Amino acid sequence: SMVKSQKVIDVLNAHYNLNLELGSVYAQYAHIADDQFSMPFLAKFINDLSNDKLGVHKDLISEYARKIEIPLHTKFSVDVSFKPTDPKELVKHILETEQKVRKHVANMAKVCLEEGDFETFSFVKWFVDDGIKDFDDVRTIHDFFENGNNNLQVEYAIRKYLKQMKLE
Amino acid sequence: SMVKSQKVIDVLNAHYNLNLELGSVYAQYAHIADDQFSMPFLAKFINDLSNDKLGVHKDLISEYARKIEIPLHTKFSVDVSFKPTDPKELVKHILETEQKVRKHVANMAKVCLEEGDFETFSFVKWFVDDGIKDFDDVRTIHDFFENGNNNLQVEYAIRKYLKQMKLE
Amino acid sequence: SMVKSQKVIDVLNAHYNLNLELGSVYAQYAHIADDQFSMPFLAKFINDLSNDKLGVHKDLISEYARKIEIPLHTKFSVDVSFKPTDPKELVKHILETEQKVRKHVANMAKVCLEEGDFETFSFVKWFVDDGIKDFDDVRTIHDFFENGNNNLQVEYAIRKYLKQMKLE
Amino acid sequence: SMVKSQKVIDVLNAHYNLNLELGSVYAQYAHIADDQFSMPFLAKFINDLSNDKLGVHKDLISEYARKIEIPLHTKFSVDVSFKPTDPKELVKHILETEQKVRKHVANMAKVCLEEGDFETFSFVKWFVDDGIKDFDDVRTIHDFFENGNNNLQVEYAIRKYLKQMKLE
Amino acid sequence: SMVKSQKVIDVLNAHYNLNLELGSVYAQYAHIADDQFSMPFLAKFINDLSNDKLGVHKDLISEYARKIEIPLHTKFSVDVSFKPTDPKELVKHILETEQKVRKHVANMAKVCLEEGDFETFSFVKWFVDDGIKDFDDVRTIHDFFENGNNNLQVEYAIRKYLKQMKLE
Amino acid sequence: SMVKSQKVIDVLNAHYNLNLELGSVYAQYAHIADDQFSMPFLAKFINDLSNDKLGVHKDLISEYARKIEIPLHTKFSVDVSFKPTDPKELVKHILETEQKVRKHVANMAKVCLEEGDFETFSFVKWFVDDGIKDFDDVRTIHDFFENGNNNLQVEYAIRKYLKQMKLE
Ligand SMILES: [Cl-]
Ligand SMILES: [Cl-]
Ligand SMILES: [Cl-]
Ligand SMILES: [Cl-]
Ligand SMILES: [Cl-]
Ligand SMILES: [Cl-]
Ligand SMILES: [Cl-]
Ligand SMILES: [Cl-]
Ligand SMILES: [Cl-]
Ligand SMILES: [Cl-]
Ligand SMILES: [Cl-]
Ligand SMILES: [Cl-]
Ligand SMILES: [Cl-]
Ligand SMILES: [Cl-]
Ligand SMILES: [Cl-]
Ligand SMILES: [Cl-]
Ligand SMILES: [Cl-]
Ligand SMILES: [Cl-]
Ligand SMILES: [Fe+3]
Ligand SMILES: [Fe+3]
Ligand SMILES: [Fe+3]
Ligand SMILES: [Fe+3]
Ligand SMILES: [Fe+3]
Ligand SMILES: [Fe+3]
Ligand SMILES: [Fe+3]
Ligand SMILES: [Fe+3]
Ligand SMILES: [Fe+3]
Ligand SMILES: [Fe+3]
Ligand SMILES: [Fe+3]
Ligand SMILES: [Fe+3]
Ligand SMILES: [Fe+3]
Ligand SMILES: [Fe+3]
Ligand SMILES: [Fe+3]
Ligand SMILES: [Fe+3]
Ligand SMILES: [Fe+3]
Ligand SMILES: [Fe+3]
Ligand SMILES: [Fe+3]
Ligand SMILES: [Fe+3]
Repeated sequence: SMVKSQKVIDVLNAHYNLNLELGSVYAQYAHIADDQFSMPFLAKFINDLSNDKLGVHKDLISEYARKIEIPLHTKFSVDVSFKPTDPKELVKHILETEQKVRKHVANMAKVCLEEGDFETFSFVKWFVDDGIKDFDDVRTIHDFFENGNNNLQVEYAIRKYLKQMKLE
Repeated sequence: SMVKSQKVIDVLNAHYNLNLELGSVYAQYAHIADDQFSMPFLAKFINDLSNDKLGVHKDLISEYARKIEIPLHTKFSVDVSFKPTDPKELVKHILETEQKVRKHVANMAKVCLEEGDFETFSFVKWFVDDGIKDFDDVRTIHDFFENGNNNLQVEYAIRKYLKQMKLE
Repeated sequence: SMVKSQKVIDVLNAHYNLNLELGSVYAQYAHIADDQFSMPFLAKFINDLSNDKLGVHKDLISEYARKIEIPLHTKFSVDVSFKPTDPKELVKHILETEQKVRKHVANMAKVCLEEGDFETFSFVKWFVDDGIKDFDDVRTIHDFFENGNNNLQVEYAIRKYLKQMKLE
Repeated sequence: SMVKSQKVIDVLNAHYNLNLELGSVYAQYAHIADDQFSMPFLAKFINDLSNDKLGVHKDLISEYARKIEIPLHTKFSVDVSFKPTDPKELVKHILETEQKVRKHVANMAKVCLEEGDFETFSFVKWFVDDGIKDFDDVRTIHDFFENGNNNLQVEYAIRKYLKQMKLE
Repeated sequence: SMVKSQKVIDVLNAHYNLNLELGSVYAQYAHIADDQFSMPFLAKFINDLSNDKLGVHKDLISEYARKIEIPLHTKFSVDVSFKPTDPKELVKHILETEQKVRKHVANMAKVCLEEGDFETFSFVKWFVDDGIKDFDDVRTIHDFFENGNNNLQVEYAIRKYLKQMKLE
Repeated sequence: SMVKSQKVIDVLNAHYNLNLELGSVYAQYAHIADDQFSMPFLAKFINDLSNDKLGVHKDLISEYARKIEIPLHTKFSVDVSFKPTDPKELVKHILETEQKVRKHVANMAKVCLEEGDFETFSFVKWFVDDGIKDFDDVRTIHDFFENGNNNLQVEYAIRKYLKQMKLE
């Protein structure tokens, strides 16, 4: 009677796999930030985003899938081809990816409401709120570049932003 | 003059991608352990293995690749199709996968010595030692099944093993 | 029966003297950094490199030479003639010198393996690992210059890097 | 595929048994030091060497043998016939025995490399490094005799050396 | 006038060598427990028995031999051929060996009284009391097998017994 | 107007290079003390003297040279050929070298006064006072040999002297 609809099963499966995929993609972006641009604090910020998708984000979804007793299957592929010309272009690309994440998460909420799945509608709220927060954090990093003159100044701003994020 | 050989670049790239791939695969195995077999402590053990491949293992390799200034590229695919009939079969499959990891790591050391790359030969020692340790941990879990009569007894043994591992 | 080969004796003697020589050379480079460029935090970084070659590096080698009972003799000369035009050129010159150190250390490992001297092969691992770490630290300082616009910004980045190194 | 070669199995078995054998032999040497020469601090030093061979050394090998799943069998015999005329001759005999241990350990490393057994090659490094350290400790005790005039002076030097060893 | 009889000298020499011999034998039994039966807590219990024979037991005897100024000589051989079919058979074999130890120790006390050697009669009391205690500990482990249904249950009981022994 | 005379520039340059030279020479003497004479506490004393010349002594001079804005250049050579027959001869040779250091430092003070360079005259006072203190410490070690009968007794006296020096 609490048997979940296939539409809900599909959006949860898609979003589980998206976090594994994007977590792996973002790990390569963090590598690029340090390897190509010599910006290790930008790399730390991107690696924190990667770690959240590869860890908490996917862990929460599979945990919840088990509670509501739906099938979950892992299938995705990664082939990171993006070649940014400069670090701001890398951050803008990540920003545009987080905008897609916000869209995916909104569609999850929409489908849950359509199906009257209030359990999953409530579960998805965490991703709605985290979607806008991650997007806003990335856009702050992006706007450092447009407020500065060189990568060392941006690195300084990122290092302090990271400390501030850890102080909740 | 410290320009690394393509053979070394290739084995490091392969092993970086293998850890991302296997980390994602093992996360689905941990899900199966809890979802299908209702063995959450077995799932915790497998999830710890997953977290190490998705975290420390790949992080160490990309970090080292940047120091020696080699190209690193992310490309892999995951499609978890394994359907174990019982939890011991799942653990045995993981054991056989860790045996392949030991082989891959041995081949890395072999190729480094062939190329006279003592920097990378020394780096790889961490994976040699961790390869045998992970394999041995998995085989201990496997031998719990052959020493017990039901999954609850095994769960008890795993929970205590995990505490013991955390006490280094 | 554990009488060491002349080839091993020679590479250890050469590397002992190289650290005394380079330690003295780097002390003059640190002086130049402060005296000519008014970059005292760059000078601190270079002086730390000097202190390690003049201290730990040479101390470890002579200590080990005594254990394996080989002759050790001190003979080297220093005449620091390098006149950098700017501080990045100074750091690049140090980077190229650390690249030579990596080559010398690799040759030590190669000769130990050729002679079946596993005692010294294991001893040399410390210098292999320290070679790549020192090189990477210097290259980080170098890349500060290419990420910044003036020496004060670089000084800021070096001061923070030094704090980070002291926090292991 | 990680099935270990008989040559590696043999050197590990030999070295396990050698540590049990030498540990028992050295316990009798420690007895001689106190019983015949009335040098209880020399006896403490020798008993510490005995305890390490009978304890940590053999424990590490059997532990590792189980991980790599090789056969291990115990067979050795002890018949301590050495009759030193004075305590320096006893210490020199131990020194010559530790020189044989260094040779045995080097042969283990050599055989591991020949077989491409990097797991065991890495395991053996602990014994390479401990071989030279034990040898050097014994030779320090030996050189006390050639720096002193009577056994009480040597006993004083040994007691302080032991304190120093315990302060790592 | 306190010159000890040859009969007492012989039983002390025999018991010194027996502890070295049995300590080495029991170390192989502990290996079997873990290697063949995958019972690491049974192995810990047996290794503790081994450590006591190789350590305290033999150390006490040689210490005492020196005080009473008797000759002590080390000669024994070990060739562990026992192949238990299951872990209870291994523990029963150890139990029967500790029964022989109790007999040997009783004979030591008997011979001391015959010779009027009250010094050694009092010394031997420690081994009389430890003989029955070790025997009783082993028999408790043995009776775990006959109270349980599988090795995991026994392992649980042994782990708790070991904690209890450490709480004196 | 505070432009320093060439005579002062020369004595400071000479004394900077002398400390690098002697620091390197004394490091080889410390090696000889341990390697040839098996006197590790004598080696510690000599190594402390070496460390002071290679560290504080040269660091103070280059620091001061930068403040008064004089040229400083590094050029020296080391070829340690001294072959002492016994450890007292080694210590006497060091004593005679510290006597030369006292002469060099006195000449520095003399030249500063001649030139009316009170800044450098005051700076040099630290080396005047340290010159006599180092000389006196070395002569105390030397007089241990003439108060003792063997190297172990001297080693004892040096170890206690070193503790006393560390208690200021
Ligand atoms: Cl850039
Ligand atoms: Cl852009
Ligand atoms: Cl820039
Ligand atoms: Cl099941
Ligand atoms: Cl199976
Ligand atoms: Cl079950
Ligand atoms: Cl400049
Ligand atoms: Cl440049
Ligand atoms: Cl500038
Ligand atoms: Cl004597
Ligand atoms: Cl001798
Ligand atoms: Cl004497
Ligand atoms: Cl069984
Ligand atoms: Cl039985
Ligand atoms: Cl069972
Ligand atoms: Cl001498
Ligand atoms: Cl003299
Ligand atoms: Cl002497
Ligand atoms: Fe659940
Ligand atoms: Fe997030
Ligand atoms: Fe977040
Ligand atoms: Fe890097
Ligand atoms: Fe290591
Ligand atoms: Fe791992
Ligand atoms: Fe691990
Ligand atoms: Fe030494
Ligand atoms: Fe270093
Ligand atoms: Fe370093
Ligand atoms: Fe094991
Ligand atoms: Fe040892
Ligand atoms: Fe040791
Ligand atoms: Fe005694
Ligand atoms: Fe009593
Ligand atoms: Fe006992
Ligand atoms: Fe006991
Ligand atoms: Fe200055
Ligand atoms: Fe001084
Ligand atoms: Fe001083």
